[PDB]
Amino acid sequence: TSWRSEATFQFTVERFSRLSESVLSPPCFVRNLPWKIMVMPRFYPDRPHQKSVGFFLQCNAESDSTSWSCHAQAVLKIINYRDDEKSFSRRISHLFFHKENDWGFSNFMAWSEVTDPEKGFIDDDKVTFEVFVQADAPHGVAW
Amino acid sequence: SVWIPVNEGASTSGM
Repeated sequence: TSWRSEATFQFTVERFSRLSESVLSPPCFVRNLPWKIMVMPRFYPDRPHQKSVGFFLQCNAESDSTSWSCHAQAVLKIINYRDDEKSFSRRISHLFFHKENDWGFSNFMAWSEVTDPEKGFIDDDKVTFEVFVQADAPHGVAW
Repeated sequence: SVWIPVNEGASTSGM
């Protein structure tokens, strides 16, 4: 159901090594709003050797409405395919709204580590991301 | 084991 308070969904990015810009999952509905996983390579000019995986949760970004807001908790996880006990996750808490409709980690993990076959996150050039999102009832959506 | 506090290093994407 769309109005559920929480959900866990995964997003697998294929040909991960070739990613150059943000890739987005299809929407997953929680608390009557659409949520997406956004993944992108990131780097900063002062640390050109430290390219990272950027990993964000995005809420209701297809809307340009300035009225909506939704506070959510989430666990942002990259799945270790070799050992499910070696997956890596980091927690967030954020009021989502138009000006800040995503939240997560620009420097989630080093790109060189996620793409290292020996580390267990990448297989057949595929990396799987997962979000467990626990959202509050939104405001500014229903009349 | 989950130890790192919520939001450590968190931000918007800037997109």
